[PDB]
Amino acid sequence: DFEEIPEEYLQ
Amino acid sequence: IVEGSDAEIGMSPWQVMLFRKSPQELLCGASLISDRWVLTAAHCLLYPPWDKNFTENDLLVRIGKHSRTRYERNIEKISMLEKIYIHPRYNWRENLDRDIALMKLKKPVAFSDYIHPVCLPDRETAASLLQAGYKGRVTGWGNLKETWTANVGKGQPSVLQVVNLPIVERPVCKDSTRIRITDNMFCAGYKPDEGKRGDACEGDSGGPFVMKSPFNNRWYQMGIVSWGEGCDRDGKYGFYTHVFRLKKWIQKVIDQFGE
Amino acid sequence: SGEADCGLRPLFEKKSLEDKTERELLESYIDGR
Ligand SMILES: COC(=O)[C@H](Cc1ccccc1)NC(=O)[C@@H](NC(=O)[C@H](Cc1ccccc1)NC(=O)CCCNC(=N)N)[C@H](C)O
Repeated sequence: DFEEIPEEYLQ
Repeated sequence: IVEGSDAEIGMSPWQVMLFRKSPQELLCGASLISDRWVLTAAHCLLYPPWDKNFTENDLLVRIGKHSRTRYERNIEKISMLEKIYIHPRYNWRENLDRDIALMKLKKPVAFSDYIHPVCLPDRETAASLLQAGYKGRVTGWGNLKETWTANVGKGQPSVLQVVNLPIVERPVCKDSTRIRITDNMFCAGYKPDEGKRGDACEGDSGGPFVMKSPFNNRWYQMGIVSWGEGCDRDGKYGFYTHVFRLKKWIQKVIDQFGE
Repeated sequence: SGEADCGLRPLFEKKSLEDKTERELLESYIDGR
């Protein structure tokens, strides 16, 4: 898969 | 990108990445054309026969990438969408005619050695460059081979793939397909006499197809990655949305709207 | 379209450098010579 990304990028 | 080659750092600072939040996945390509405007095929966002009808709060645009999977921190930049503008006459039922879409970033993107906009052509650049035989360049993170039951290796790019493909003459495109061609869509790829190979492929949709102008040392987006039958198959070519033709729309949407 | 210097890459055009395949493109326009 893909490397998790900064949660903030889901607002 | 079938039989392509790995890009290089900053070789296409305009290639954007349509990233789906949940599931987390690669949707398609795109193009930074302005600091706050991205470009894409219409089918990455709309496709009734497959249930695609994404809304802005369902996507992410990753710019500065190079790595399909990593999360290049302090290099790439992730942006959220404000609106999705698709061409009103987008025809999904038979041939994805007018396969183009404009995305508007909730906020602007800053430029760096890896995030730079691509230019949209004019009639004169179109006239000089858009000619059968000339070569444009396609870059993207989609498939390396056409889904074949018998192919070994579960492959898809490590990093951003790049390939150069020649423009073919409209009659040749038309006699190769049984799909109804259209003024808003051209084709590229080697012909059976050249023997060579290469192509765009599944996952590559929405990607730029640029050309560099020798009269000004400038990169120009001549097309958008769109459709084809199979990937890299004999006597077959790939089709790109003629960006210049639909160019009136683009600017109609851009000028006094999302500014 | 806030661009001003579109199509110009910072790591090549702007620093006068070429890439592994540019000249292929630039030679397709019938010829390099
Ligand atoms: C044998 O080929 C086929 O049956 C159909 C022909 C078709 C084309 C346009 C519209 C309807 C049907 N081809 C595909 O579905 C091909 N898909 C595609 O070409 C999809 C667009 C698409 C999405 C959904 C549905 C249809 C078409 N786009 C892409 O793969 C983008 C890169 C260009 N493709 C390429 N060189 N093969 C696949 C790679 O073979």
